Amino acid sequence: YQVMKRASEVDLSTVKYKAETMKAPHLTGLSFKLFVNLLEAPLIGSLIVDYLKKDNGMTKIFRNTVIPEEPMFRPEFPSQEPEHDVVIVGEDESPIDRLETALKCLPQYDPSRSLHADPVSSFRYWKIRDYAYAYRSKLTTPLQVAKRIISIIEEFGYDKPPTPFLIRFDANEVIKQAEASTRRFEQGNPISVLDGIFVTIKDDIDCLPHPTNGGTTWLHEDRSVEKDSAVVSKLRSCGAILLGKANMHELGMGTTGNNSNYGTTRNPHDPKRYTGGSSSGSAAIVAAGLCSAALGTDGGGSVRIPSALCGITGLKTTYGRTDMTGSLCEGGTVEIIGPLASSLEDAFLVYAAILGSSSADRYNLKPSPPCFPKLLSHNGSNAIGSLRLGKYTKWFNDVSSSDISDKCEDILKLLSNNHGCKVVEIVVPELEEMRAAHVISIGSPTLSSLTPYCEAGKNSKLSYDTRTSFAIFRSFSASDYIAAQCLRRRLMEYHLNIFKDVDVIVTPTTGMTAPVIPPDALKNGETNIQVTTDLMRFVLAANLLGFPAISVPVGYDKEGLPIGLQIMGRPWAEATVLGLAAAVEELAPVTKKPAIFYDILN
Amino acid sequence: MGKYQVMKRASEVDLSTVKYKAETMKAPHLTGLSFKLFVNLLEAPLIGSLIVDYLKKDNGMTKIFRNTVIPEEPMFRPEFPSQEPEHDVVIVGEDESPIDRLETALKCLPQYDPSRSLHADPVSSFRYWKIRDYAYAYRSKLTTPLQVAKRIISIIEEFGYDKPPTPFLIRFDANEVIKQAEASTRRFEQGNPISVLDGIFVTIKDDIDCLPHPTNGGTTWLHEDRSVEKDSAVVSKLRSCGAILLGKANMHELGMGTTGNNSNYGTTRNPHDPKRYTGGSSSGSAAIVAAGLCSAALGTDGGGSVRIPSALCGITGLKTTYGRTDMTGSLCEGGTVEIIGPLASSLEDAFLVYAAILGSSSADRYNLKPSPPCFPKLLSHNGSNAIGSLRLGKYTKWFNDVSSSDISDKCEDILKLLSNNHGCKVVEIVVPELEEMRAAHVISIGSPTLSSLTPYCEAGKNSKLSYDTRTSFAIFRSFSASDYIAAQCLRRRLMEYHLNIFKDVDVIVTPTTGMTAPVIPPDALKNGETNIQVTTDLMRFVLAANLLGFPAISVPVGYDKEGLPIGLQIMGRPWAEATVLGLAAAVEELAPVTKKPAIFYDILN
Ligand SMILES: *[P@](=O)(CCCCCCCC/C=C\C/C=C\C/C=C\CC)OC
Ligand SMILES: *[P@](=O)(CCCCCCCC/C=C\C/C=C\C/C=C\CC)OC
Repeated sequence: YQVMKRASEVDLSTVKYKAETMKAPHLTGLSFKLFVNLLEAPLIGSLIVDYLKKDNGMTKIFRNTVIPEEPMFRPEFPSQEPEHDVVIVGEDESPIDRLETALKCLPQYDPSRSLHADPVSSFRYWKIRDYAYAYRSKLTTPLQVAKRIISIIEEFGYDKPPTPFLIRFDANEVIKQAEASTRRFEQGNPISVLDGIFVTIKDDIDCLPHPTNGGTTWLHEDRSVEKDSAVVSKLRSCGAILLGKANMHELGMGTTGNNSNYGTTRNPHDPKRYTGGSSSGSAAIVAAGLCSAALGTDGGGSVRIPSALCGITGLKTTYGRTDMTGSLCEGGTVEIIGPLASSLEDAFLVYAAILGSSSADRYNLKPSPPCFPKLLSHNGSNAIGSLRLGKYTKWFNDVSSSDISDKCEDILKLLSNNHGCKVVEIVVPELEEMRAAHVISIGSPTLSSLTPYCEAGKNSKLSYDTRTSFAIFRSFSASDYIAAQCLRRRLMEYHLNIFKDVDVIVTPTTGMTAPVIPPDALKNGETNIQVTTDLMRFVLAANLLGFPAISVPVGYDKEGLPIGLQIMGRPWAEATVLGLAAAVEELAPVTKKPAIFYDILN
Repeated sequence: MGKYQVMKRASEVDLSTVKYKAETMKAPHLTGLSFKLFVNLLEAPLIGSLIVDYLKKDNGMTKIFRNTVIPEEPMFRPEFPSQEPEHDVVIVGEDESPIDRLETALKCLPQYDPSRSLHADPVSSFRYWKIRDYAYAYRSKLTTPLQVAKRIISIIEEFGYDKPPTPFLIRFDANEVIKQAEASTRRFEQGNPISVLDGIFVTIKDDIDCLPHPTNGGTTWLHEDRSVEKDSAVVSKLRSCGAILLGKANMHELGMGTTGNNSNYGTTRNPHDPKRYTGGSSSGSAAIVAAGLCSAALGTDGGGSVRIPSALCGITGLKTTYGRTDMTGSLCEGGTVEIIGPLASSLEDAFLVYAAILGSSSADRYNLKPSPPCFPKLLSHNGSNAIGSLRLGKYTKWFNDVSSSDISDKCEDILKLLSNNHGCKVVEIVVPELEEMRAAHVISIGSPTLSSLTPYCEAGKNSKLSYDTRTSFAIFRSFSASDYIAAQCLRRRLMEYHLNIFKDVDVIVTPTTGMTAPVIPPDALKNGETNIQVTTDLMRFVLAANLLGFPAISVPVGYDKEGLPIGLQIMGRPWAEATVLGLAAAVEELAPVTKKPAIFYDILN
């Protein structure tokens, strides 16, 4: 009849790894169009959605299970222990000041990796300090860099269909910012290290003068941008150059990057393969090397998923660490603003510039003061060696590719021998509940935000991929949301008891490499909940609970596709995750040059 | 303007622009057989949804939840900032035992007068027996708790107050009451009473766990699936003070009503007028106290279920701050509007029961971080005390929107009496977005209740509920997940409005209900009734304290034409129960309860 639960009294040796993959049809082209109309149809529409929910065990969890826990609507963290060997910085200091403290945590820059080098060395991306050193040594100017970037955008059509990196780009505004930045390097007063650095903002974050469409073709008609967002205003005050708005999966409803209105962004490592969603353009423009870093959102993996598939670094901050004022996902309970950079050094600098909780979340979440990891230290490995790396073996190997489970396993052995890390076995109970509780916790705010727009007639202007998801989200009742928040408390009490034994939780970022794009889906989208969910089977933990996580390249598989490793640490412990990730890049640096790559500084 | 989509703004509205939007609730009044078919239509597949969506479209709820962009981030649970410490109050630790707080609260009370219990002039007025009157008679050996228990049990059996059609209690065991009274009587003979509440009779609502009686919540099957095994937090504290748990009170089924109509156990009748309703959902708790059987009772208040019956029956009900009292061991735990509040015959009794049951849960202590409990110095501690230096907020349009000219003036008489006898300032205020508060409340209370019992109803137990509950559940299943998000966005708007009001005033005074005791239609006694118009009209003042968490209280302030009780509500700042209790104490001084109800039982003789 009904199933009974009790959270804080389960035996961890009793929890069995339940691996239920998602079951949904794979429709493209015309059959997708008719399927969307059947879902939006009156009577038959509700039957198809209730069938999909009961087939995937969601009705059994929300409606046929009594949960004794009280709802935890927003992530609630206890007072954490202070992390060891870190530099505390003020949370309300100017981003120009935090960039200087961060410059002290980085190892000393050596000029032998930019100007003069042996022409028989390996491949590496350009660090932010490589541009900063060249701007200050009068080797190049941000104006000449902007011209070379704009030259590539227009030569290859990366600002127009079918394969764009940016969906809102203005060359005249890029030159306007690079001129004022160049004249500050000539007068001898650069603002900070980020002065002259090109960054790309995702289309769901406000950034003047471009409007915020969120991947749609009509959001600027009902939601006009007034001022810069909290993260862009901080970046702009450091002298950064906003390149433009990035292509994304429509409204973040997808983990592939399919956009049937502007085009599907292609993976720089293989143009016939997806980039990963939803920050598709942000990840591709950084992997291609056009810009140094990019800002994106992550309410279900939209920062780490496209970072692992494209071979870059994506930082997912703690819930509330970065101010979300001025974006489409503000007010949610899983989303944050995270950077996507080519190397760890670049992502750390951007994190130092954009961090800072909002005035509201400061009084509700009570965050700890920000910390910068001392990435360089001649003393013994004080913190790196004394870390316990939690690992769920049955969850670690459940991947659709034997290459990514062993290439991550090689890094763990490399971490234990070259530093002394203890790999502790853990168990993550109720993994199917965390997926069901997450999908409703991400969709309900998104559907509510656009509900007055859809009922006014703008629902037909959405892609078939979004309308299919919104049809499922309308099935979630208010009682279903309450039960999901009660599940969020259970998953919280489990992970808190895990973080008392281990410091981080290492897992592969995705369960597969860069997937192939079916040629029929390029005409109007596709519904593939099986593959969309399969990409989130490792990142839903940090979103639903708010823990900070990161994605780092750890090598490549058989066909040369990037492999991503995830490191999720304690709340507010970005410095712990950043420092550990810095050692992972030291053991397995990015070496393969992607197919679509552009060298700027030359 | 309302053309395509509506657009809002919160912390930038002009309070001089806000105009009062009055009563709007429209719904059918169906009883008997027409009620049964209407329920079958609502539970019918296709036509059931169209009727609900019509009622949501007709009452303007769909335009609020679906056709209005709200520029606020959702506030799921009541968030309060740091409050200014209330003046002239006694601070007591939140960790002390309930017996220790009782001795501290006894110091705050004025000196007891034995000339009001044993020896008095036989030509005086009417007055309820206070808790200290029982404690005096027990300790002076004028009577024992065993003799008092035999007197109460004699009345319950003689008038069938534990049986249909008009019961006060739905779970009553006479053998258990004597068992608790025997142990209480010995402690007075041995000379070691536990506290002042030792020997006092209190009644627990049926949705609160209280051994050995099971918890049904007004239903007839909830004990089959939810069995109680230990006392609740509020009951275990009262039992540690020597209180006598009289039994589980009658209530509206699962708190889904504000009238007290229960077609499974009967409808409890108002002691002032048996042909009239008691007010819900704590119908039995308020009737057994107003009748003089027990000194106090425990009930819930998620939408006025403590204040509404207290005003209709002529007693005092204390709605504490959200999180102030532990709700562990009840059917409403984990909510966002409900609390456990006492219902007593006098302010002195409610203040003592509040001191014994208070105490935030270990989870709510960390998330809400409440200030330490404070007890008001009820005696004349200063002379021209802080009572006069209080600003009373009043919304004149909202104050007078009542379906009876008597309750609007009898409450206005108390305000003039407070200003002349103490010096209170009556500041005019405005409460913006009153219709949004009603919409955001009903979904915030209905969704967790429906989610609590969803596995039981889908297991076939949905047919065993009354038609009144199934009517509400048919509406509650219509609230989508996106509708709940927008409702919490409205909770933040009403919060920023009321917080800016508390920057100017200390409390907000309004009438408790917009009408006196309504008459029970003789057809509703068959299988309940659906009357959302009256069910909502009784909550038009008490929803602000539930959706936002502010403490409120309902105090009798006189009677109307036909001799029915009138209630006045005082809602204060968060965690400021002492401010609300102190001002309410002065109100009972200026207008005490003088009319004896029809059904009344003197216990001490
Ligand atoms: P990111 O953080 C991308 C994260 C993915 C969010 C979108 C997922 C929605 C899935 C679509 C439909 C629902 C899937 C399963 C529901 C249950 C049964 C239906 C098959 O973006 C910001
Ligand atoms: P208390 O704190 C009593 C509070 C009232 C709870 C039950 C009220 C439910 C109302 C019934 C139906 C819904 C009313 C309006 C919805 C909108 C349109 C429907 C016509 O109990 C603990």
